[PDB]
Formats: sequence, C-alpha cells, structure tokens
Amino acid sequence: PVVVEAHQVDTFDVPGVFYENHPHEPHLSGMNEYNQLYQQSINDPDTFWARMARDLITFEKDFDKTHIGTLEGGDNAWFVGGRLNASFNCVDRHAMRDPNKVAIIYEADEPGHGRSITYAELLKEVSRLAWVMKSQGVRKGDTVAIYLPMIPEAIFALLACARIGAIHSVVFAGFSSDSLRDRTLDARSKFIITTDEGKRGGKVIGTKKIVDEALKQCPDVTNCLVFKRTGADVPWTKGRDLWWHEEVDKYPNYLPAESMDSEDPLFLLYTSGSTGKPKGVMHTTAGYLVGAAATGKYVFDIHPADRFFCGGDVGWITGHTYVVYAPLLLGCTTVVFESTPAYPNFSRYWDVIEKHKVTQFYVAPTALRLLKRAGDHHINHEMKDLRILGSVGEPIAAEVWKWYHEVVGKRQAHIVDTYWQTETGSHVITPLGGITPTKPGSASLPFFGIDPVILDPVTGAEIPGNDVEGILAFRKPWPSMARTVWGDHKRYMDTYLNVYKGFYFTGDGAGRDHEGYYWIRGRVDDVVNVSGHRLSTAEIEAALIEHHCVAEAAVVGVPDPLTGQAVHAFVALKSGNDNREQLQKELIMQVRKSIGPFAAPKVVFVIDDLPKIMRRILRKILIIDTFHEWKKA
Ligand SMILES: CC(C)(COP(=O)(O)OP(=O)(O)OC[C@H]1O[C@@H](n2cnc3c(N)ncnc32)[C@H](O)[C@@H]1OP(=O)(O)O)[C@@H](O)C(=O)NCCC(=O)NCCS
Ligand SMILES: CCOP(=O)(O)OC[C@H]1O[C@@H](n2cnc3c(N)ncnc32)[C@H](O)[C@@H]1O
Repeated sequence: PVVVEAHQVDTFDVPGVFYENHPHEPHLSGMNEYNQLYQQSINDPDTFWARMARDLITFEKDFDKTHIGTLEGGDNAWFVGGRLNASFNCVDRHAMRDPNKVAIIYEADEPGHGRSITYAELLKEVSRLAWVMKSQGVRKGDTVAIYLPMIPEAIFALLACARIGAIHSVVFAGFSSDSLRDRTLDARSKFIITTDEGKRGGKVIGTKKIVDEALKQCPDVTNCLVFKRTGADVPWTKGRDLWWHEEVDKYPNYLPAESMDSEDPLFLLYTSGSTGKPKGVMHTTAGYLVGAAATGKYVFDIHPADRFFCGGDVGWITGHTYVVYAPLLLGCTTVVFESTPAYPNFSRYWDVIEKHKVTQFYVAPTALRLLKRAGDHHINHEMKDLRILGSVGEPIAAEVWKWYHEVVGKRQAHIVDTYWQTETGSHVITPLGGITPTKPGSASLPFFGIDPVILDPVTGAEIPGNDVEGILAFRKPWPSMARTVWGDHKRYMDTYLNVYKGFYFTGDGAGRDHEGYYWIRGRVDDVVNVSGHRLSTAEIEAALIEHHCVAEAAVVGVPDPLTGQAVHAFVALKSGNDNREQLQKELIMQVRKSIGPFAAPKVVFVIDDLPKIMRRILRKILIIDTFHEWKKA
C-alpha cells in the first residue's frame, strides 16, 4: 500500500439523521450529481463556471468570457468584462430583500454581552464608515490597513473598503508593531483602522499602543481611525487619530457602491513562505467571490436561514472567506466570536453554538485537541441544529476525528475536512457537506474546477493512477486563485507557477489512495503549521539574528501533541555570554518582538556551531555527536 495512511481505512457514510433533520433540501441530489458537475467543471469550465457565477453573484454588468490566460502564463483572469461590487453582494442585495434578517451575531469576549446586527443595520454601518474613508481621502485602488480583533466592526471595515474599491489589508491582531509596520509599508497604505484595545480571553491587547509604535515608521499614513472597544485612556495623536464613533455620526447611513471590474483587487493578505519576507497575496473580486459562495454553498451546505460559525480570526484567510465573504454572499447569518474556546471555561464553543442555534461550525484541530485534553464533561449541550462540523489547517486525525464525530456531533453531523491555502482563496480538496462519504484523516475529493495531480518531487513528472504519492499540484486555473504577490509578480511566478511549469505548486505533499481520495502529507518547504498558524522558519531565524549576541540561527518544526508542530530554534553565538539562562529569555522575547507572541519558539538551543545548513539533521534528532548530547540534556 503506497499510501500507507489509507490502509484498511473504511469510508463513512453521511449520517441518516442528517437528511431527516435537515431544515431544507440539499443542494445536490447525491454523489452522482457531484460527479456529473465535477466532470463538467474540468471538461468545460467555461460553461460550468459561467452558470455558477450567474447563479451566485449579482453583476452590474454581465461578463463576456468565463476565463482567459493559462497557469504557465501567470495571466489568469475570470469573468472578464464583468462589473460588480463585493459589498453589494454581501449586504445590499440581502438588505433589499429582507432588511431585518440577522446578518451578524457578535459574541463578545464576556458572555452575555453581544448583539445581533441585521442586514439593514450592516448596510448603514458599512456605508457611513465608507463615508469616513472617502472624506479622509481614500480612493478606489488605495490600500487600507486593518488591525482589528474579532468584533463586528472588522466586518464593517472589510466591507466598507470593498464598497469604495479600496483594497483592505488585514493584519492579525497578534502581530507585533514590527510586523504591522512591514505590512503597512509594503502595502503603501495611507489609512489604518484599529481599536483602542482588544479583549481576548479576559486579557487586554494594547492595540493603539502597538499601532502608535508601527506608525512612527509609516510616514505615509495620514489618518488612524480608532474604534472605542474598551474605553481605556490611550495615547492620542491630534491631527492624525480620529474616533470611529465621532466620525460616522457625521455622515449619511447610505453610500453608493463603487463599480468594480471583475479583476480589480479586492484584498491583500500577507502570508509567510519558504523564503523571504511575507508576501502580500492578492485576490481580485469576481473569481474570489464566486469561489467563496460556491464552497459556502456546496461544501458547507449553507442555506439563507443558517447560522454559520467559523472559529477563525479575520486576520487569516479562513476568517476572510468563511467568517465574512461566503456566509454574507449567501445571505445567511455569520457569528463573530471575540473570545477563545477556553474563556470563561472550556464549554465556550458549545455555549455559543447552543445559545445562537448554530447550524455549521468550522474549527481547527488544535482547538479540538486542546478541548479533548480538557475532558468530555465540558460538553453537555443539545446543539440541535448543528449538522456540519468543519475542520481546517491539518488533517483531523483518527483520535480527534472520532471525538469530534461522537462527543461533539452525537453522530448526527457530517465532518468535512477542508484542505486549502491562502493562495487558493477557498476550499479546493474537501468533502461536500451531506453528500461525500468521508475517511478519517483524508480531505476526500477535489472541489469543482480543481484538477489535482501527484508529481514526482525530483523529476516533476506526473504520476498517473491511484495509490500514488508525491507533490500536490493543480493542472488548471480556478476562479478564486490568488492573482499576484503585491509588488512582485515575478516572485508569484517563481513561487507557484515556474516550479512545475503548466501546474500550480501547492508546497504540500500528498497521497491519492486506491479510491482516489487525497491524503495531505504537509508542507515540503520550510513552512511549519503551529496551532493552525502558518509560520516561516526563515522569518524566525531572521528575527533571532536581530539579537546582538546571535551569529547564526536555525529553526525547525517538530511534531507536537497539542499544536501539531512546534518550532524549536538553534542559535550559535557571536562572542560568548556568561548568562545563557538569561540569554534564552532575551531570544524568546526577540521573536515575540520581531514577529509576535504567537510565533515564539518553544525552546532556543545554544550550540557552538551548526551543521548550507542541514535542517533535516535537526528535525530528526528532535559536532553531530555533540548536538545529540546537547539535545539529550
Ligand atoms: C487554538 C487557539 C484558540 C489557542 O488560542 P490561545 O489560548 O491564545 O493559544 P496560542 O498558542 O494560539 O497563543 C499564544 C500566544 O498568541 C497569542 N494570540 C493568539 N491569538 C491571538 C489573537 N487573536 N490576538 C492576539 N494575540 C493572540 C496569545 O495571547 C498568546 O500570547 P502570550 O504568549 O503572551 O500568552 C488559537 O491558537 C487558534 O485559533 N488556532 C487555530 C488557527 C486556525 O487554524 N483557525 C481556523 C479555524 S476555522
Ligand atoms: C486554510 C489556511 O491556509 P494557510 O494559512 O495559507 O495554510 C495552508 C497550508 O495549511 C495546510 N492545510 C490547510 N488545510 C489542511 C488540511 N485540511 N489538511 C492538511 N493540511 C492542511 C497545508 O500545508 C496548506 O498548504
């Protein structure tokens, strides 16, 4: 058995109770209609995607052609000639039909302190925030830096940017001032939106102070709009800082939506890679939205009356596509969850799902492991409407898949392990909720329009048939594919499209078993996934070298029972300090300062010299004889 994971792995059918309890009708009649539609999406994408786009997205001007360009040309364009606006499709068209339908359920950090926001209320808040940016000089095509925690104002900000055709560039609120600065400079943003403070798990995040530090080196930022989240006294810079609540009160509660081209940029999302600084992955407008709506509908079985709850942060692509764009495009309710799965206690996810009658839940296996370690007594909730259990970031493995399926889902929900990445925009290999039979540990089958191949890692040759393993690549473009790396299309080409010419390179290894099901093996480059966070080891090495006592640095990923992988750092010193215990703390702090707390290495080892650097020798072990003794200590 070449794909060793799939050996004697039975395939599980969709639970019968899923159909009998379903509030509506499934979007597909069964696996046969999936197969028909899938073959059409590969053999005639021009027809398949034109119909899908006209089903799901309201265009101001119809498009002339479904797709032009090729993978090797790096010139792909989708729905060319079309015009539309993302905020119109997420807000206006739903407010017009059903103004009092709840668009957003805000669950605050403290339980009992949220609110519900209707589509009409959302149109007001998006409109008047867009008025603020317009009045302060933001124009179509400008980037806007967003440094916000998980509050509904974050949705207001993304959609207000989209409404005027500004390009939002969301920076995860766990990033340091250095990381925020680098992203604001590269994007050349002149406007930033933040909070006075964030509250997460009962802890205060000093967002305004972090922004102040970053802006000292962003001289082109001329306004900082501050949302009063906590009311605490924060430093204030007159002439630059503005209060969200003071400014929006000045402006009307409606604003026209800017007419955007299908291929106008919608957002940038800075993303860590195998080498170099983070890349501003750029998504344009029509194709991204089509993919978001298509996966939201067919993967997550989203219907307009649903209450969809993605547990991912707006700072990441999961938050972009499935907290914001997909559910709002489809017109359902989305949950914005400010807290952690552990605050006030380990029942929190289920408290929220029960109070709001959540129908689909989307989670990371790290959170599941963390909760399973806490004990099954924290779960004692009916959650009658919960029929889809989504998982992302790493394979949800046997022990966790069983615990997610039995203890959380009561054998009534369909577990959908969705494989994708920032660069694909939306799900690309995934079961379809309520339709696709699954296997624990497997992402199952390609989504519509996704033509995956397994490549020999060295020769680059395609390996045909089933029970094969190698490099995961896609053979054809798809609507929501990232279109460039901001300011560096050559890097985009070299990273994704010139490695295996004619294919799109995922950076992941994979196996395709006897049934054609995919088994994601993980990154083949120097990217590690820690608590669902995509980290570059080269970035962490660069951060450690910023320390005055560090000469060389080597960072590797090692398996971790809770976080999947954990980053361990090896450092060689420049001259020799007599404070090695204290030096380790300053090294840890250096990474927390250069990147952010969440990227900190678990341990920083000090060696005389390092093994180009043979990182493979370090990853297996966790002067070759000396490091084995140094580790064994
Ligand atoms: C599982 C999870 C909830 C754990 O949260 P946690 O209790 O903060 O633990 P973490 O290991 O992530 O955090 C480590 C550090 O990052 C920081 N951090 C994490 N998330 C943060 C955020 N949203 N804002 C600010 N800081 C954050 C913590 O405060 C902590 O800092 P500290 O060293 O000063 O204590 C979080 O890691 C997570 O969401 N992982 C999943 C990512 C993902 O794949 N989401 C998609 C799901 S659909
Ligand atoms: C959506 C977050 O996208 P990113 O933060 O850009 O990380 C994307 C990288 O995470 C990994 N990955 C994501 N989903 C899965 C999964 N279901 N099974 C296995 N691995 C997965 C993979 O290595 C990919 O290349």
